[PDB]
Amino acid sequence: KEKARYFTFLLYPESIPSDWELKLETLGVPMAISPLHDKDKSSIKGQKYKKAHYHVLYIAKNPVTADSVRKKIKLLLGEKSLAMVQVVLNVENMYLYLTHESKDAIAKKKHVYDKADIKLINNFDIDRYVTLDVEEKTELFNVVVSLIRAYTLQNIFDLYDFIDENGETYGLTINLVNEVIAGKTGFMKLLFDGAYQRSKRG
Amino acid sequence: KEKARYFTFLLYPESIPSDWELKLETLGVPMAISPLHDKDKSSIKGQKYKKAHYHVLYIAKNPVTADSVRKKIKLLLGEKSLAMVQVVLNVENMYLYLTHESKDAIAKKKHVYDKADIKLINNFDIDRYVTLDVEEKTELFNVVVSLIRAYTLQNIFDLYDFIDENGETYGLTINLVNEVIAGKTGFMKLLFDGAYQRSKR
Amino acid sequence: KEKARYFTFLLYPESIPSDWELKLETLGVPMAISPLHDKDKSSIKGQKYKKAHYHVLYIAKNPVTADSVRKKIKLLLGEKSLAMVQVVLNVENMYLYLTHESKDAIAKKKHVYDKADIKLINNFDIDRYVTLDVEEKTELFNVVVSLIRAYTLQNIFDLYDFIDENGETYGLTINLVNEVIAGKTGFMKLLFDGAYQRSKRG
Amino acid sequence: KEKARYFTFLLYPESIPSDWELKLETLGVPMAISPLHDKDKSSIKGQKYKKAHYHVLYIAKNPVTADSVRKKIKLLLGEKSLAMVQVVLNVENMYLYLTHESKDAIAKKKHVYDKADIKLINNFDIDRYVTLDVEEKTELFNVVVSLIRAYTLQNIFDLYDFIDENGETYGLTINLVNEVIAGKTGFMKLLFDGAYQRSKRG
Amino acid sequence: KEKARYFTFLLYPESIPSDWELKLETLGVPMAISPLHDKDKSSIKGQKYKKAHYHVLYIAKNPVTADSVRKKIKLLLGEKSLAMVQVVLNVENMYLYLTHESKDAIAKKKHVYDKADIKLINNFDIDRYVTLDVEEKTELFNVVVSLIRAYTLQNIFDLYDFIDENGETYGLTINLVNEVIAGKTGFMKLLFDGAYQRSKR
Amino acid sequence: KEKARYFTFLLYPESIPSDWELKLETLGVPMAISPLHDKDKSSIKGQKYKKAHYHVLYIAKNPVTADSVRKKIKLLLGEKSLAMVQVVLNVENMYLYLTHESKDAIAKKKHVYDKADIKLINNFDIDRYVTLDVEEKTELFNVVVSLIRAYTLQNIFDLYDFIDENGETYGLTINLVNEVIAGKTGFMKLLFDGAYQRSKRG
Ligand SMILES: [Cl-]
Ligand SMILES: [Cl-]
Ligand SMILES: [Cl-]
Ligand SMILES: [Cl-]
Ligand SMILES: [Cl-]
Ligand SMILES: [Cl-]
Ligand SMILES: [Mg+2]
Ligand SMILES: [Mg+2]
Ligand SMILES: [Mn+2]
Ligand SMILES: [Mn+2]
Ligand SMILES: [Mn+2]
Ligand SMILES: [Mn+2]
Ligand SMILES: [Mn+2]
Ligand SMILES: [Mn+2]
Repeated sequence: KEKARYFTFLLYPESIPSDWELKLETLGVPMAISPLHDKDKSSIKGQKYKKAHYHVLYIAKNPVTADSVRKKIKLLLGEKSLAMVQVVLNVENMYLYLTHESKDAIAKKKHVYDKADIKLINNFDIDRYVTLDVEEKTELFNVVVSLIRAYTLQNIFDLYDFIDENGETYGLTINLVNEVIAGKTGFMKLLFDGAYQRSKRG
Repeated sequence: KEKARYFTFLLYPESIPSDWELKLETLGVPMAISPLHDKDKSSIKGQKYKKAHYHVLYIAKNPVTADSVRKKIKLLLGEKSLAMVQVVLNVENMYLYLTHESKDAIAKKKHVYDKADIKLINNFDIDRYVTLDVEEKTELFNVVVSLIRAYTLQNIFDLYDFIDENGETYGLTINLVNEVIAGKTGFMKLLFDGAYQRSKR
Repeated sequence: KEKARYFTFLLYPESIPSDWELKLETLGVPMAISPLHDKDKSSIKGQKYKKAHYHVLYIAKNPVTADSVRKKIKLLLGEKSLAMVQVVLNVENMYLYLTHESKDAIAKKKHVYDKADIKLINNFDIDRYVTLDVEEKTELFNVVVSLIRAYTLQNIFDLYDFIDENGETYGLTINLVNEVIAGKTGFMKLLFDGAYQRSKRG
Repeated sequence: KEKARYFTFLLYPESIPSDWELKLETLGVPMAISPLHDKDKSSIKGQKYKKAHYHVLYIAKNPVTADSVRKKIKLLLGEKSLAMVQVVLNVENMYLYLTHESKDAIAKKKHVYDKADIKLINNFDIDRYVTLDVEEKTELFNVVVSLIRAYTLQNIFDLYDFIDENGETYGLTINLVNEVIAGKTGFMKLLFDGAYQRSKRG
Repeated sequence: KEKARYFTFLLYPESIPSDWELKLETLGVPMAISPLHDKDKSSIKGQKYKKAHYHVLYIAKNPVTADSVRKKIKLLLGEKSLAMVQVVLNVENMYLYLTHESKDAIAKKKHVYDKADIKLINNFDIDRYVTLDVEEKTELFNVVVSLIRAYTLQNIFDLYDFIDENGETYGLTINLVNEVIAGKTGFMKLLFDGAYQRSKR
Repeated sequence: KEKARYFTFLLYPESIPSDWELKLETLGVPMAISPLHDKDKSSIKGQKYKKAHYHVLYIAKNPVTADSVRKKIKLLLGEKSLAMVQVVLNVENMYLYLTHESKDAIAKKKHVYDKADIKLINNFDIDRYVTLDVEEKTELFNVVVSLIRAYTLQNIFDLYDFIDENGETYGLTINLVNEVIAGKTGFMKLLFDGAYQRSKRG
């Protein structure tokens, strides 16, 4: 009865309608689908590859429960397309996993698939699910502060422009600055005020 | 044993009272009804269109079974007014399907109807069934930021005007902008300040 | 555990002290007591008229746990004084539902009682509790935004004046505007700023 | 194991040190003590008044549990000065009760004692424990809004001054305005802005 | 079976090592120690003062029994260094009692000692044990409001200066003002605005 | 139910897969694993050396329930993989306590292990988690206030410069100031305003 937003499960071509992809789209939910996993080293006796399958990365809008997600997929594709739906405890790791390009896949030397074969439904983008921890945010925010003093950046445009240029040096991007300074605009306003009247003293 | 909030079914003019619209209101649930579907291409040979039908989007007050809604409207409109009572997994998708403007219907290249011929029963509003996730909100917020920098938008009126013109290009509307910037006005005030004094330089 | 402000439960005359109506008042909470329910057309059909009971509409000062309400009144009016407490999704309904004048009690046609026999403890006043849902609040807020743009309203006085005149056209009132813009003053300030400098451009 | 801030209990002169009052003071906690209840109509056979007693209104700093409050008083005054400590479910009603001047006391016609005999420890003031409900606050806030428009009050001093004069007409005081506009200063700033530029248009 | 956080006991110079202060630090708990009490009036006839003693305010890391602390400091300072080990119900009261400046000690008109002769072990700070309740905070906030109106205080520096002078009259200090106005700066900004434009009229 | 970010629990080699160190990494959470605890001088004195075990210092991204951590790792490393999970009051301690170099393990003299054998998963870095308590934060904030008054510091740049010079005298650093004034920018703005207009008065 746990409730989460990130889920994963398998679909096999053998028990899904041909237009399954367009159907999954009608759910309005964002999804990542693996290249076809058709070259997975099996370890059954005398079997080279596993039964071919897709991995689906599925992110619900609000915390729901695995079972709810399962009945939804069953109703959509047929009661015979789904048995189990794990909750994903690490979206990044599991996104990489789709192409077996994650740390645990790399170490197990699993077959690597093609990024270009991944299917993105409903504007899914992994970039939106990897988000800073609290300490990274603190860390980056302090970097932002030293940038603003170091360069007497008078306002957010000036900061933005500076990031456009020198961003990589400091590990920063436009979107990352936005995530970093969220909830801290009061503090930002102190900084730009400071920068503003400093520049006026020169 | 399966309960749900959102449902859908077909209604046939040929076998419903002529004041059905009104009757469905006695029900006390929101509903969207398609324009009359009288131009759905027929596969049956020698016949251009299917028998005219309405599609009904039905929104129960609390999770109920499909059968309950079957009876509710047989008892309302008569035993032979009801085909294809299904549960609905994405209200917005189905609502757009009433005029064949969902991705899937466009996909199957079905015939487009007039969104104006839709009927809303019991103050049904589609916008009340659709909402952004956190990620979409962050996404759209970043778009709004780039718009503001790209065009040196000095204040929310200028942003609004810009949306009025170019909104569709960027996936934005007035009400969506309002939903996107809620809770972030401090940040907005940082952007307009910057735009303002940039324009002055 | 669910918390809330609006509650309801039943009281059985045969096991509440005879001065109960004054013990309850002792809580400082506003409540609404129903006329005495002596004509509940037997739900089992055991003996025509269902037992002598009351309906209480109870309004916690702060948000609290149902269970806490029981206790509070079990420790107040005796051990088997009250039955099962509900939270209340819709104040207005569970209210009219007190004389069986809710749209469900007439739809289910139930003995219609009298408003007179209603008891209003601690200034309880049904109107005070009629509130906007989240969606209505969003809806009205967007209306307010379009008004402000449409008429270049420069500040809250100008908005207020406009509502005084054309308020009904748009479903608005002074007090409703106040309820709608609560918690959104920052956004309001964005709008008036915009209106202000727009009017200055011509 | 409930946790609350408001408690009450009895002390009888016969089992408390003479300087009990100064001792209760050493607890740092605010307290209201009843005039001596020595004329309480008993209903034991052949007994005119009850054993004389004090009522103590006791408000802890943070939610604690009855038992904790009891052991504290026991350790302070002796294990023989306290048996039970009810949690107070209505401070106002119970404050009045000290002099039997509450609605439930008045109706039971209990002996009325002298306000002047009440003992206030550690700056106890009932005024600080009676606070507005949510709807009263809303109500008063809307009144404040109409005052500000009606009189084009340009800032909080002007509002304050107006309250000094006409406050009673509208049910307002300085401290009450403060309680009403708490958490709403953003809204206040909209109003005064409005008032300010309105006065400039005349 | 009774556990507590705050304790107190007597220590006697005559029967403690001469580096006791240091030893009590090996304990790893905050502590306040009174100045030497060597002027406590004696009721015993022919003797002016009681045998010099220190009062120790002891603050356990977690709720412990009185006996535990008895042993802890017998084992530390020797079996005969320990009288009057009590639990403490109001840390601030006891801390003020170390110099006989609590209400009760003033009440019993006891002898006042020098607050400067107090010793703090393990960075013990009394201000960390004292805090305002919600009601006191509201009270003091209203006082701060009246001060601001009464004196047309235009900004927080002016308020601060005023507190420096007249603070005690109103029960206020710099750090207390800071505790009182936390979370209410928006309101403060309303007051200074008003003061500002009042002074201009 | 208690929520938190810092946690710790033990792992028994004999019932965790042999690639556990890489299953854990799979969680994206930073943790710190102790050198292998093979020398816990038998607490019962049953058989000199206590069973072979590990100590894990685990750092949830968001605040969560202990129980959820178990599950997470029971579903991760097997059913009897881990023992009893503690929340952690002091990060720094339960850390050093990993090689028994906490001030309590030496005070209780316990087998001192080696830092080398420590395992730092997902960039876990003890320093990043050393935080200010509420009291220290209040304390430092008041210091910052007196600095601002004492030197009429007009804005955050001036404060920052002052800290660059005299910071150590007062126990302050750029990053510490940032941590101290977080959530208090409104108050900061009061102070700089005051400093600003003071400097203008002479
Ligand atoms: Cl933000
Ligand atoms: Cl907002
Ligand atoms: Cl508000
Ligand atoms: Cl406030
Ligand atoms: Cl603050
Ligand atoms: Cl901040
Ligand atoms: Mg919506
Ligand atoms: Mg304190
Ligand atoms: Mn696979
Ligand atoms: Mn159709
Ligand atoms: Mn009834
Ligand atoms: Mn009495
Ligand atoms: Mn003494
Ligand atoms: Mn160990």
